[PDB]
Amino acid sequence: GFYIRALFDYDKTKDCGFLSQALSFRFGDVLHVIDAGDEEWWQARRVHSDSETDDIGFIPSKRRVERREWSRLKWGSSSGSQGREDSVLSYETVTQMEVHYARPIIILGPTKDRANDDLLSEFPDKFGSCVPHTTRPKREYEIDGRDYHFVSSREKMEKDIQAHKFIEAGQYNSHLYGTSVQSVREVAEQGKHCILDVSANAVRRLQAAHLHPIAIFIRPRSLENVLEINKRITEEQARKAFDRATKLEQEFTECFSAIVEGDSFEEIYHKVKRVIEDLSGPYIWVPARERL
Repeated sequence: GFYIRALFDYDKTKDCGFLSQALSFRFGDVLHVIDAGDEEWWQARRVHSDSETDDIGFIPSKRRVERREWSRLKWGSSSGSQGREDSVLSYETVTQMEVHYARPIIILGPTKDRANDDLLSEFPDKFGSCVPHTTRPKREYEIDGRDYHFVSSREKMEKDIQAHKFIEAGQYNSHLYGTSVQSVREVAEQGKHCILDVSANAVRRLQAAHLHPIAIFIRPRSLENVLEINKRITEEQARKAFDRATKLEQEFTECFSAIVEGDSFEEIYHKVKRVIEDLSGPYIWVPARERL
């Protein structure tokens, strides 16, 4: 057969009370498909972190998932311009491969900064940050190659950016800053997980660089849940956080390695550590070339 990764949560029994041989699964689960000859239902079994064998069941095909989703909502204030392109996430084919580097880490969503700081502080021999580049002139107290890799020519960095040498870059106070593929690779090859403070946009570039990251989205269940996990912010900025999170999930779900939820930061932190443990390797699942 072959392997696919679920990009949505599925549980028919919980949803409508219908009992059947349909398998239930959650976002991120790797599924071993044994027979996908039928266009509507495929035979499969969930791949555990130990025992792949457990219960052969059936999962809805990509076709079936798409048909169901399109069947939902949609003149409603039509300006006459095209709307956002219809995109239905179902599954992604994947394959197992062995890696000899520590996977970089990208935590996203509310409290990601605290999670980053705590991992860096709690496990200094396992996690570290990479050295960023900047065109800003080096200050008296700064050290080239430690605080930043100071680039004398802004022209060169702009060229390097266009050449996609940075997984992420930007401008601040009229100067350029960026996290280079090479800086991340240096940390990764030394066997340390590189804690990255970048957007989900960086996942594709890291994948292209053969530095598959563990991208973890901390998903708030509601506005109130945000206040439960981050009780150091005003309810006003909590609204923003929740909306920013909703928009992040809408646009980058396919890039996430996992999604974690909790009633407290302590629960989230615990789950983050477990996800990293589960996906660190040596054997990991990456996108395959097979197409459904």
